[PDB]
Amino acid sequence: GNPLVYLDVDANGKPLGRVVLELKADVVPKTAENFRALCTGEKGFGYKGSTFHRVIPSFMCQAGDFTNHNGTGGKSIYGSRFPDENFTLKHVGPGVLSMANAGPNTNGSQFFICTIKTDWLDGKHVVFGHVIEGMDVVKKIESFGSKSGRTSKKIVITDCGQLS
Ligand SMILES: CCN1Cc2cc(CNC(=O)c3cnc4[n+](c3C)NC(=O)C4)ccc2NCCC1=O
Repeated sequence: GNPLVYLDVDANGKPLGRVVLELKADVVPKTAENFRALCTGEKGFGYKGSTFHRVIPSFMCQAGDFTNHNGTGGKSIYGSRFPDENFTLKHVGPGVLSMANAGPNTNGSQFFICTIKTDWLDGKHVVFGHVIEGMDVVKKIESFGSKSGRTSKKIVITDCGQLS
């Protein structure tokens, strides 16, 4: 079955709760496996302790830069970047989990959770999962963003891992 993973998120040092994500390994196994392993930390690096550094209300919440914490960094379990696996899953609505990138074939570790349908990203960002539980937490994160993406609270993934 497809992995279930979790992110436990704080804002300004107080817990918001847990976001549970299904990773669609049946569609995008390489992309799912990268995210899964970055949640468990089993390769010796990953999302634990990193931040949602770019959050835009009515768009998305972006995280995963565990090296530079600002959108310039992150790395995959395979190397610094890996190819776009496919574009089969679409940005259909709130709760979609998708890879951030800097152009074609530049997936690393940065990712975003959509808070609206973002159809213009179809064919450009690899969708690889969705929120199973914790959209309330996502809406809290979203509420601490701004048009510029700068967050108004420090949003930290304090813990993360694999549920199944
Ligand atoms: C740098 C190369 N590089 C890291 C890398 C960079 C981006 C691109 N960065 C962004 O898209 C991004 C991030 N954060 C913010 N913005 C943007 C546009 N705008 C904001 O206001 C905040 C996306 C993925 C990776 N990982 C793959 C590994 C890799 O080769």
